[PDB]
Amino acid sequence: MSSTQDRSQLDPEVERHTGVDVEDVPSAEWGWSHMPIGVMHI
Amino acid sequence: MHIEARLFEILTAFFALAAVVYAVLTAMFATGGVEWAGTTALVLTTGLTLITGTFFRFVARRLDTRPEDYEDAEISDGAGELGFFAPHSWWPILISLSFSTAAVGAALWLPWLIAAGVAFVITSVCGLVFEYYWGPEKH
Amino acid sequence: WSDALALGWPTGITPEAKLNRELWIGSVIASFAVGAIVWGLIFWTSAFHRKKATDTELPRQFGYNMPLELTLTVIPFLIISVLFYFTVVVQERMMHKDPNPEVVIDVTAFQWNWKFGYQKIAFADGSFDYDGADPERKEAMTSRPEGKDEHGIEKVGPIRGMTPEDRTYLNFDKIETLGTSSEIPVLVLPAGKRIEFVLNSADVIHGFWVPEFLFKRDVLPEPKANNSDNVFQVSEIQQTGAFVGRCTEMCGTFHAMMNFEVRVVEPNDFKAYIDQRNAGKTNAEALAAINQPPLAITTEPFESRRGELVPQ
Amino acid sequence: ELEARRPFPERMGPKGNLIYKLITTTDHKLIGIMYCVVCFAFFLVGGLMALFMRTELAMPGLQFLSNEQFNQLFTMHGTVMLLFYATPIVFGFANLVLPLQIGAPDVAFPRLNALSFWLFLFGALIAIAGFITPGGAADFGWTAYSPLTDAIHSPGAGGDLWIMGLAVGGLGTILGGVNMITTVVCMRAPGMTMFRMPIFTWNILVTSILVLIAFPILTAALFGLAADRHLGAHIYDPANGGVLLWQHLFWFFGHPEVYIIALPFFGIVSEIFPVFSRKPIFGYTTLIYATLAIAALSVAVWAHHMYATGAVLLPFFSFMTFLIAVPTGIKFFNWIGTMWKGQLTFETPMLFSVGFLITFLLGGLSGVLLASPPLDFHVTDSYFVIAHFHYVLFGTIVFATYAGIYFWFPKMTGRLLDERLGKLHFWLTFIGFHTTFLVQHWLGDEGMPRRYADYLPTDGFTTLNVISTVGAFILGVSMLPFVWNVFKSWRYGEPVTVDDPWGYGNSLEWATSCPPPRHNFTELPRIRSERPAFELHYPHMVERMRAEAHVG
Amino acid sequence: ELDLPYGSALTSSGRISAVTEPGELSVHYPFPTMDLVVLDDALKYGSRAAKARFAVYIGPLGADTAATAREILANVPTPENAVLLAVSPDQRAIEVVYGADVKGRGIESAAPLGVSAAAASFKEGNLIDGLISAVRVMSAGVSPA
Amino acid sequence: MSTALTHGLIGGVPLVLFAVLALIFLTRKGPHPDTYKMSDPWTHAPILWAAEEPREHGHGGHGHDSHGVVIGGGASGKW
Amino acid sequence: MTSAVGTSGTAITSRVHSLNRPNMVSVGTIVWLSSELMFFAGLFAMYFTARAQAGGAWPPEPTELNLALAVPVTLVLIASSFTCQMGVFAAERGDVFGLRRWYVITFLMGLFFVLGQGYEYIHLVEHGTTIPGSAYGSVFYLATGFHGLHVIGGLVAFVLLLARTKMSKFTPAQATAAIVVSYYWHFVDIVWIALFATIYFVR
Ligand code: HEA
Ligand code: HEA
Ligand SMILES: CCCCCCCC/C=C\CCCCCCCC(=O)OC[C@H](COP(=O)(O)OCCN)OC(=O)CCCCCCCCCCCCCCC
Ligand SMILES: [Cu+2]
Ligand SMILES: [Cu+2]
Ligand SMILES: [Cu+2]
Repeated sequence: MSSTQDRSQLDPEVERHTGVDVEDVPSAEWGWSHMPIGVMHI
Repeated sequence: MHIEARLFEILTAFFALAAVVYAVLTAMFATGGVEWAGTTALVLTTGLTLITGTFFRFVARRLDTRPEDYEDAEISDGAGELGFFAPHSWWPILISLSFSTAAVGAALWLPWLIAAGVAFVITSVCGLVFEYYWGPEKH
Repeated sequence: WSDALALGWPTGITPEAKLNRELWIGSVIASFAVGAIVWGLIFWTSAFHRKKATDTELPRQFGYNMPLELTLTVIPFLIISVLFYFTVVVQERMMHKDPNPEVVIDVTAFQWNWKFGYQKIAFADGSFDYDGADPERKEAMTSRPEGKDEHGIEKVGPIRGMTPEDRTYLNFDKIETLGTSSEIPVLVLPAGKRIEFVLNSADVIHGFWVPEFLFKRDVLPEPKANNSDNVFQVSEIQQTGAFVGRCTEMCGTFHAMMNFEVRVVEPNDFKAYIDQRNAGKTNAEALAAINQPPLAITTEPFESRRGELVPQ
Repeated sequence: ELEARRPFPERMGPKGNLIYKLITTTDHKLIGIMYCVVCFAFFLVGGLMALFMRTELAMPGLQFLSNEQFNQLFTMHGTVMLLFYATPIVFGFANLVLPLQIGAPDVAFPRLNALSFWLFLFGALIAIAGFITPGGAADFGWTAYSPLTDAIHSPGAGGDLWIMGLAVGGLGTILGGVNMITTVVCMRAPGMTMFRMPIFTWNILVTSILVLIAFPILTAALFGLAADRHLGAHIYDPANGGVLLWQHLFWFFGHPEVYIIALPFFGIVSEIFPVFSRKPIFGYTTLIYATLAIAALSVAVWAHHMYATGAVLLPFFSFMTFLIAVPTGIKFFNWIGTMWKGQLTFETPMLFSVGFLITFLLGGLSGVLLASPPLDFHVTDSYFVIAHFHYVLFGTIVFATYAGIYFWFPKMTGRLLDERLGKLHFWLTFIGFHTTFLVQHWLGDEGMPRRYADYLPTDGFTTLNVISTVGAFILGVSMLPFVWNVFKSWRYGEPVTVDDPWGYGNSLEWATSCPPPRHNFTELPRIRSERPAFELHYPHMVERMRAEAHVG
Repeated sequence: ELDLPYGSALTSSGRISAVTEPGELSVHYPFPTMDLVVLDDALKYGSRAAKARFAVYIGPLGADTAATAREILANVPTPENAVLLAVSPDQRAIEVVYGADVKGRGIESAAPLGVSAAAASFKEGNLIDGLISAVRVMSAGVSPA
Repeated sequence: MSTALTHGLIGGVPLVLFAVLALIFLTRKGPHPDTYKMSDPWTHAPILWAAEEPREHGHGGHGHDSHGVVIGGGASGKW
Repeated sequence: MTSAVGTSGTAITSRVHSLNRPNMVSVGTIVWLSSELMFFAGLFAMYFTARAQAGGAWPPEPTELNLALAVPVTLVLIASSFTCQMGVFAAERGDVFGLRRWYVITFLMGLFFVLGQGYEYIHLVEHGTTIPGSAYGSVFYLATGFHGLHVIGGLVAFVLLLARTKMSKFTPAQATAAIVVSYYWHFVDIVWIALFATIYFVR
């Protein structure tokens, strides 16, 4: 119990609405989280 | 732990008999007397089983019958606080890698790599052992 | 029927080989009887399918049959004890160690070929005033008065005061039938006589096995120091002709290229061969002189080339 | 009055939910899965080495292999299959179900068994890594006899990597033995007495003791060899008892090694017969004594692999070699008794389990033939011995392990392996196996010593070798149905929403959700007999299992 | 109260541990595994956009179809934002029900579209394909809360 | 002996046996129930399927309570 | 985080309550020591085979065992075992600092044993006998130096356990850790007694 729950306001800016989702990558909103599969295929 | 001790007691009896008969029938009826390899191996596996069985017997006499060792024991009897079992840990793989480094250093006779692998083994074993005792950072 | 039931065991050429083959036939008969009954049990309990007529009623659920367990743990002991008694009586004639061998062959096996010395020959009928040489058994005692240090060490040697590079255990003889990589060695032995083999290895363990002797031994580097009874005897060799022999323990890379021959010839042929070898001649020359093919007829010294696809 | 379940269970899982577990997993169930997957990878890698040997040996010439390349193949094939597939997978199965089968949540030291797996994996890799070196892997045989392994003979680095790779892998096996033996002794269900824990857990327990007795000797011997190779320590100098010292040291480990490889899968086979025969394991108390006797005898009958050396007390080891065959006979008869008068249903676990009986017996029957020194003389170090221990190993640690995999795939994945593909895999394996090795008895009976890279066309038994190669490639393709079955059944395939996909299960591992909850249980039944799960699922049988028991 | 006809027992806790004879299966769903997987994939990630739990009820829904649809939607874990499409081929009937939270997000406008998508495929003779198509159309219609 | 013959044998006998065994076994009716034909009546028990798509507050069952069905829509159709 | 979901003072506790049930760590360490006994069995087999194959004069002429130095180190190892047992007695109690004192002096005396073994090693080496120099020298060095490596590992375990006692509150788990370390040290001294009787007295 010698710990304090953290809370953070990260300045956001693509709107992560076409791509990866928190269900697939839990921290999608926290950073670059998805590379187009076309990039990996090519 | 009566049966647990008795298993090793039986193994010790058999291995002692095997060592004695091997030693006798090799001291006589062999090309060069006692073999001194099979004899020693049999004697010290008798010692293996003897040590384990003696400890188990000490424990059995020191312990009252557990639910595990007690026929006709209900689950609620043993229900209670089980002890600490280590959750997830990534120190075992580091220990294995350090020992592998030391092993390749021994195979390819590289004393520098042997020293590095031994240092890494010390570090990784220290990490594993201290994993659940390292206190919080004091700043 | 015996040949087929022997599972590809060559018909022996020695009394020991014949006796071993008979024991093998008996043991295989016993093993096949046991296997037949057990396979019958398995294929008969495979008739206990889950019959659709089986209603909501589980099987007899018995387990735990003490008398049956006792019977089936008594009978295997009887079977294996009979087999052990037969094994012991056959083993007794594995090395009779007759102190009067009729011909002694010093078989020294080095890395990837053989050499045969003809240590001694003493025919019972009376012949062959022959003997081994042994002037060349020279030791390698590293008993220098002083080593690197100034004094005190006076090192004698690592092992029993000698050096591992000793080779004194090896024995050498006047007539050496050394086998070259391109010439398969052909140890020639008289038929009908008792042949002792004194077995040794120059470098590494390997195994002298004449498949038609129905017997192999492991030529070790220092059998006497390893408590190994390298020397072993054969009471007789009835059939004449060339018999292949092979290496049957790991020698190195060319472990499969150590094949040799044990050509059994008549006693008069052996007389002529040994006389012609005492006279300056090679093994092939002596064989040709006694009118027998010089080169190993059961095997060839096959290609020294590493393989087929190597560009010559 | 109805549940909202997904149309199909989750196939694979979210991105990045597994990689970090493998690194940090302290769960025996996942570690056992890692063992099984990795062990099978070494089976395929080690098995591929035999196909190269098979292709080369199909014809008298040296078509594509060299003498030393072939020599490295059976060294590493024998090494990989035994020490990197057969011995590491007993603790793979132990970690898989042994805590489940005793009611425990985890193993005694679960960070230690994680270390054991990684010691196995990395130790195995450095041994196989002798191949990438220019010289090659260890050229000497798997037995690695003394003078041939000295620095003078086989001086390459691959031989050394092999020695140390076994030392690293050996430690993991020793530590794994400490967990299983400590887990059984200490961690057990509140009602599971030592004489009521399943036969497989008992078999692993005694196997662990054999591991502790045997493997440390190997590590001592390997270091002695490594000291001899790197320091000229004269430890195995032939002028000493070196040649017979190593054989005494190695086989004292070796023969227990071939029994720690055997006893665990006797338990697996013993776990599968009662569930599919719908009756108790015939003679439970006898099997545990038989297992105990085998382990006790295996230690003192080590030298029957050294009959040809002519340097051992020949009668002594033969007698105990005939004495250790009797307990294995009792075990074999008990398995038939379990099958006797039972409602047998030959699903893919029984199919493999019965195959073990057929293949093991013939290999076993040849085993006693080898126990006779006079017969062992001619047949020693020949392909008859190669045929012996393959009918016994493959029977014991391929047929049984596959039976264990097929039997316990639902209990670790929640999915059922396809029965049709399993039957195809078995018969390909069964037909393939008997083809490759049955003729090898005749092959070696007539003169053909093993570890022969090439043979003359004039030498007979050229037709047998091709027949053997045909069988091995039937075995080669037999692993395709299995890998396909597992590949398309791990993520797809008939899900099991119930305990005991094979009804009438025992051993208390069938008393929990087929994918077991972390810590193995949400419900521990009242353990009364050797069949807790059966007692739970069929309470009406509880009285009958006591009444009909004694009659036998 | 009675457990399954054979081999299923109530454990010390609530969970019932069941068994099946070795040959047979557990789910017994009368659909191919692959199109079951397809419908599961739809329900799972083709609905993540909707952020409302999509459910499919193939069972019969008799008497007043609408009301039975309501009280089977009640069984969805969170009916507040849930979309239950129920088809009874015993009655050739389709009924879609929505939770209070999933309302005004295009769900009401997507109901005829989803029902028509289901109906076309059903009259074509493909229950699972029709369910998948209806789920896809409805999930496209719904917007995240 | 007949290098080509031996190669063809070792390469083909496994393939022929595999094909035969696959025909014998893989062509057997599986345990999976046959697809439900629309014409036949619905004999299977009622099936309710759910996405498990969202996060359901706390994982533990207790505390969820029963807020209510709160039905907020409807539809109908007859194929 | 009201107080704790797990009502335990220590994040790390015994693996099972040792008062009623076996100490799991003790069981494991005892089994592992029983295995190390077989490791030393292999070493003993090597030594005894070399002794048997020696031609009467088992220690070659160049080698001369310095029993005058080998007896003090053996007595020091016995004393190390005794003081380690005293440290165990402290560990059974909550005597953190008593355990630390006993184990520190145990470590010091084990280090003295290692240094004395090294001194005898260099003395023997300069007096001819070396691993490549003789079969006796090689078997003796193999056995005694593998025991020395085990003693070094024991010293490492001692210092590691002391560091662990320095970083967390003493608990039954940590007392058990001390107990198993003491088991290892006792096994090491017992195998040393065996090796001493075999090398220096039996010869
Ligand atoms: C799982 C592995 C396994 C198992 C169970 C066995 C079991 C046995 N082995 Fe095995 N053996 C090996 C693996 C195994 N072996 C290996 C890997 C080698 C290496 C080859 C080498 O390097 O030399 C080897 C080598 C080997 C040799 C040396 C061959 C040689 O080098 O020339 C010999 C005997 O000489 C032998 C004997 C036996 C015997 C008597 C049994 C028996 O204990 C059990 C099997 C026999 C039975 C008979 C069981 C069936 C019994 C009944 C059905 C009861 C009724 C029947 C009778 C009473 C006959 N084995
Ligand atoms: C577990 C132990 C085990 C197993 C399973 C096997 C399996 C097989 N063994 Fe085994 N074998 C031994 C242990 C084992 N062997 C031992 C211990 C020796 C003695 C070694 C010595 O004396 O030094 C030996 C010796 C031995 C020899 C004698 C070598 C010689 O002396 O020259 C031969 C010859 O054919 C042989 C053949 C086979 C075959 C054909 C199989 C088959 O059953 C194997 C099945 C094959 C596969 C499963 C491969 C198919 C898969 C693929 C082709 C896919 C590859 C994919 C990847 C690599 C990713 N073995
Ligand atoms: C496996 C290790 C490798 C194989 C196994 C080795 C086991 C040995 C164990 C302990 C030995 C310690 C005592 C050694 C000291 C005894 C004296 C002596 O040895 O004699 C002097 C010689 C020179 O002799 P010289 O040239 O003829 O010149 C004479 C001058 N007149 O030094 C030497 O070679 C000795 C050097 C040996 C160093 C060994 C270090 C081992 C550390 C390995 C770490 C763990 C590896 C893990 C592997 C998985
Ligand atoms: Cu050879
Ligand atoms: Cu040779
Ligand atoms: Cu054996």
